[PDB]
Amino acid sequence: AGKDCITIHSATFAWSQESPPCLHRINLTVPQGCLLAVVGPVGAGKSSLLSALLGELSKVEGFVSIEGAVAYVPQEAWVQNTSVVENVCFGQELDPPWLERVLEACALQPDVDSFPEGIHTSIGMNLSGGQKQRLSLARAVYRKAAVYLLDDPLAALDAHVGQHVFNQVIGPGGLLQGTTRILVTAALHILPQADWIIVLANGAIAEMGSYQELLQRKGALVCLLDQ
Repeated sequence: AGKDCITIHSATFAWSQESPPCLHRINLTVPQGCLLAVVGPVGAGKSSLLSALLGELSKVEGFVSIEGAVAYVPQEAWVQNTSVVENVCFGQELDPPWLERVLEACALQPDVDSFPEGIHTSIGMNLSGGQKQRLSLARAVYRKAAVYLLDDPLAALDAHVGQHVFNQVIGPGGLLQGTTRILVTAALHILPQADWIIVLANGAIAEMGSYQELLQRKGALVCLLDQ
């Protein structure tokens, strides 16, 4: 097995110390460099799991350790009023070859070609929801982080663009192939591509295994697939 990257240790989280826990005694370590899929019904706490890893919740009990720099792509993206390149860079030092690669892998090169000033076009110009979401992911990919928390960033994108983005940045061999990716995803076509799958039920872990492990076993993942 691979290096321990993220360790979650007897960890219970809530929105405030006084609020009842929203995440119940998480006990899980994510190996380094793996694509882990977080899945479950709506309200199962998948979103809050990423927020807990960002330190945004009050930890009632337990310990959390993450190895390396952490990038985050929210579910609802939003861009600062700026040129395209300075949204992807976001204070990162500009690398024209690497920036082109990222905008490519995030399926943004047609669109920036379309713009009047290209990558220097201020937004400024109105952007679709898919464009903001891909620009958001590009910003995290550009950071060259070691851990990526992805809160279903490719949900609203249309299938081929969503395929384009997932294949090129998130999946096997993508731009983030050496990184540890925690991917919350309502979409279940990518699950054969993940190394590990985590299933959540009411803020707790119900199942964990590979795709066909959790398929042979007809339980929480298979119940969710037929839903």
